[PDB]
Amino acid sequence: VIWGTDVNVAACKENFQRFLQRFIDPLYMQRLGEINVIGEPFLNVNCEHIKSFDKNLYRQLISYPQEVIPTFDMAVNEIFFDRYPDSILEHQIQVRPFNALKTKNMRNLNPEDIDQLITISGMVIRTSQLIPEMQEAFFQCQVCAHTTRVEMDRGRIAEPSVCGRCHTTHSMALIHNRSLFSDKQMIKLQESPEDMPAGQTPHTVILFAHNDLVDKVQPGDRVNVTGIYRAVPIRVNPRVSNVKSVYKTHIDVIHYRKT
Amino acid sequence: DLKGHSVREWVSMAGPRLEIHHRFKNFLRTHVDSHGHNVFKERISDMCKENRESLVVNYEDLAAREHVLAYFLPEAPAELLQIFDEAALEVVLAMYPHIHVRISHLPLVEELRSLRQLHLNQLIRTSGVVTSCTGVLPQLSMVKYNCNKCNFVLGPFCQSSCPECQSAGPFEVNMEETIYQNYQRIRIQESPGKVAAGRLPRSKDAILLADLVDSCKPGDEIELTGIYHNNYDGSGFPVFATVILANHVAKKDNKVA
Amino acid sequence: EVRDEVAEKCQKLFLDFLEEFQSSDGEIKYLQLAEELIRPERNTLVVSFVDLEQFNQQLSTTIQEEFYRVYPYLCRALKTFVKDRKEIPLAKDFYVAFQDLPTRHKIRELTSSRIGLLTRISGQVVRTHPVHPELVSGTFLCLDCQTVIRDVEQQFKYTQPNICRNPVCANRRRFLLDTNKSRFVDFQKVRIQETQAELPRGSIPRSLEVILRAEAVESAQAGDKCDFTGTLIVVPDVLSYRLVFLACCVAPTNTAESIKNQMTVKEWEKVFEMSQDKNLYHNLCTSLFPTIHGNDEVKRGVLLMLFGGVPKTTGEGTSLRGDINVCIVGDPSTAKSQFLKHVEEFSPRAVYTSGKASSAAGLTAAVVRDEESHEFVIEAGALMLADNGVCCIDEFDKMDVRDQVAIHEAMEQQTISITKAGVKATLNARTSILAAANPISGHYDRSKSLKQNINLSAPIMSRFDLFFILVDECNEVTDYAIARRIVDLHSRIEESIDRVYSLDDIRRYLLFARQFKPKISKESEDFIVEQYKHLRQRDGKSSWRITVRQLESMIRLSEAMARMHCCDEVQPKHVKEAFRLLNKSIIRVET
Ligand SMILES: Nc1ncnc2c1ncn2[C@@H]1O[C@H](COP(=O)(O)OP(=O)(O)OP(=O)(O)O)[C@@H](O)[C@H]1O
Ligand SMILES: [Mg+2]
Ligand SMILES: [Zn+2]
Ligand SMILES: [Zn+2]
Ligand SMILES: [Zn+2]
Repeated sequence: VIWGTDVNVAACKENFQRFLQRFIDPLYMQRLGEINVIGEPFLNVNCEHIKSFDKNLYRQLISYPQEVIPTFDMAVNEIFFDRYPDSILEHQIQVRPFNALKTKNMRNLNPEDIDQLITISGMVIRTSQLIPEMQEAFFQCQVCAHTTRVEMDRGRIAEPSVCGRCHTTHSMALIHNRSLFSDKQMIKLQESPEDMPAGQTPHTVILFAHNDLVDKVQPGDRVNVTGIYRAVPIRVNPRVSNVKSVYKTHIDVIHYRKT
Repeated sequence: DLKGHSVREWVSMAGPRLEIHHRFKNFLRTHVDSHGHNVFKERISDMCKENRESLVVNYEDLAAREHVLAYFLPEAPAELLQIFDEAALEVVLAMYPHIHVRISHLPLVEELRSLRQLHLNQLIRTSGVVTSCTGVLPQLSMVKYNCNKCNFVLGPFCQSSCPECQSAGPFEVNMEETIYQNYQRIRIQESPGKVAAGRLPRSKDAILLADLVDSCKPGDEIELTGIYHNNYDGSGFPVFATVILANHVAKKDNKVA
Repeated sequence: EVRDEVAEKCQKLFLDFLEEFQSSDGEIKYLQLAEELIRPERNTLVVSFVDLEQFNQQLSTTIQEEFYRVYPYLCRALKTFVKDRKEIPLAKDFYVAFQDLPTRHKIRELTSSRIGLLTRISGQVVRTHPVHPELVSGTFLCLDCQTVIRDVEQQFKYTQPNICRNPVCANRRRFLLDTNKSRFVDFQKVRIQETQAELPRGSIPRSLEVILRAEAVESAQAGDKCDFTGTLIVVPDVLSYRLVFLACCVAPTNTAESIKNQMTVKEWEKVFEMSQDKNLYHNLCTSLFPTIHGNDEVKRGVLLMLFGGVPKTTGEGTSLRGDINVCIVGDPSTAKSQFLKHVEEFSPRAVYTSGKASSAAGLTAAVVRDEESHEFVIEAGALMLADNGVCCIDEFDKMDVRDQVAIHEAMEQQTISITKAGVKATLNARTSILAAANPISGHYDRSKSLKQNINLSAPIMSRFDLFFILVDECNEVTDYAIARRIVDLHSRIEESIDRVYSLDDIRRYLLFARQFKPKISKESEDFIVEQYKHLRQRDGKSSWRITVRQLESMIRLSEAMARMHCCDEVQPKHVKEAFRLLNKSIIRVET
């Protein structure tokens, strides 16, 4: 297993692929055919189906959503390469599980759920325009025009500070359009009000739809969102690498359930 | 001499520059004209009668006699104009211990619609109708602030939280520039009857300085010669507005002639 | 000193496309386009994307993929192509304007993946900023070493030189700008939004800012619908970024023969039947208005408004109205809003709104400071959005004085010239207007003149072609029948409607009928003259008198009723019915 997890790549894949084929209300194969017809490369799944089929896999899913989901896609794509083995798709199928652990007491959420999937009912309040976030930054020396690229430099970008051809001083400046970007939509959502017992201070959270699943919820819509709880440091200053001991937290959405 | 690679570059060369300056300095006395009156010497006396520091030069005279200087003049507006201004100042101080030169009789007259980016940063003449004017504004000054605790300079700030590090310090002026150290702004449009059918009349702005302070009134038709060129404006970084630096202004008497 | 061989290869093949590819005749069309481009105020060269795909499919696909990367090379190849061909002025900017791209995307489809690559899109303009010169090739010089840092291209922000051109000096912070030497180009910011057709119901459109340059600067105007070819691009803003679509070419958003050929056989047969169908007049009104009882003259007038007469431009350049303006004054309830809603629901280009609308646009174009930039922007109102369309305005009695005068200017002129704060512009708006109002004191006093019944100014009364009065009759039979219609609608949740012609078939017929331009037969001319003699002889007493404006509405109505049957000439049948509608519309003072 990968370190720190009870997760085997092959065994979990076969268990998931078994769940896709073998199931009782087999619908996953039917919507796969619908996906093969339509071409929509996503497979939204009620996680409680996996719980009923395999509580351990469901438990394994909740513990390691980020680790386990790529295996789930791998299992589904091979199934798509089995049934309708030849086809055309701009990208292969994906999976967006949901409705797993109704920890709808958003005002009661602990750091124990960090990096574990959770589903919550609430009303989106505010949104924003899609943020094109760099993933590979094209660069080129000012002096001799020596082009180059830096690819996924851990969020920040590493300034070359020296050319590659002439090897002059800091001359490799980023090229915006030539660089590679991905869409990222920020959303702020409030706790569902009727679910709050006291409601003395309604709880609010942030969301991030990355590269896809963007603008699918307009403001004010009461939906059940399922995604990966996340916490990240905050630099005390952008200039300095020091960070706070506290950790601002957000959700990277995996699935939206309109309601 | 002439026949370089670019006229702006060629006049920028010191050799041809001082050659042209001496040739125009020669022209500031030798141009006695067919009348044989030392026309420049008359104007120097006339200007020094009241110290008006503004000479009227016919482009025909430069084209006829100097030719090369006049031909480079639209291609080298600022450079040759300062060559004329410095030459005239020397003659004024010699004869009558700054002097500005205004070029007139430009062969080609244009319309506001007619002018385009091809004529950008060039002297050109046109006839329009003044739509509005203002006062002689004191000064336009652009300020750029070196950041407090980072290697950054903030952009120009027109006058009349560093984006790199967000330093809250007061910052230090890395560089400052002043332009139009005393100036009146006006607007001119296409004259009535010259409108291109249902098109709205075009409009342009003319900036005038002590060379042409308050030379007109709003609502008048005038023939103006000036440098159709780009410049900043009072507004992240300040916008670049294309204007006509008024070099020579002529009225249109009676509005119909 | 680094060359992109893909760009060199693309430039060469594109230059080959300019100087070898040719029309069906076998002549280099682009030489002729370049020959026309030598004129002043002519720098953008049109290019057909399908043509260069035929010349080299790889070249078109590579250009499509790397459009922003290769585009400067295209301009450079255009410069080489055009400079030697003729006595072009030595250095004026030149641009390549693309077209013939099938990949027309919705605004929802734009992504980071689409940055740089070319694409076509279509939307509706919202607000247009003033034109502004923008530096493209910055020319700088360090203050210390005084070496000219030449041609530092700025990525749409105040990007100073990174370091001195002199390797010895590293001042790094005091690069003074050369005003004249720096290259410039005029850019205009414009906001566009999703068209209503693409827009899902109740969904907020994806607003998009775009940049317009060269001839594209003034190509489109505020509030109009247009198609744009170009590419999306990030722009840094206060490592933040935001997207803007730079459109190289701007085109409008989409003849009887071409329509009928493009029209499918079944659609052609139905429309052909519909044109042949006599009594389509009443049948269409019944189908268009299922949940309506009586008041068919209103249904008649609206249908004529939907068709509208042929516009005419005189030899003096004076435009003459093709569409019309119709108003309704009715007691409380009485389906006026229902009339407008059905019209808006059926018709694309039909926009609903209210005179109580407190928008800063005021239903029309407005000049307003940018919320962020603080510059004034010509923000289009819903009337401008309905250009060559219809506006279903509610609360027309309760309009504002500012809207009232501006609207009066618009219908009088068919255009609006807006000028304030130095900014000035004019916009065409040939839009049918459906005014909905209620009588003063709620109920219509038929014993009092229409001027007493409504607050609208006389010029508003004059410029409106028709006025329909709705009154709450005590007649129980109408009251019973309306209740029967309503309750059947509610009880028979669907199927209560009786659409003898489907709304798409109705719309298709109107589109094809709109392709026609019916003319006035000399028979109809004297017939129209004879009708107005009766109207003039009638001389009201009418709530309003009879000027030439009544005749102008009559001829426009007759053209519409000629358009109803798709006949290329007007007949007396159209005229007499038009006289019947207007003459019946004249409500005499019942004192
Ligand atoms: N003559 C009529 N025939 C059929 N239905 C009618 C008629 N008059 C009114 N109705 C019904 O009246 C209902 C309510 O009227 P509605 O709300 O449309 O009025 P309105 O024209 O907006 O009124 P107002 O603007 O004066 O307040 C509508 O659903 C319509 O069905
Ligand atoms: Mg109503
Ligand atoms: Zn280099
Ligand atoms: Zn700083
Ligand atoms: Zn230096």
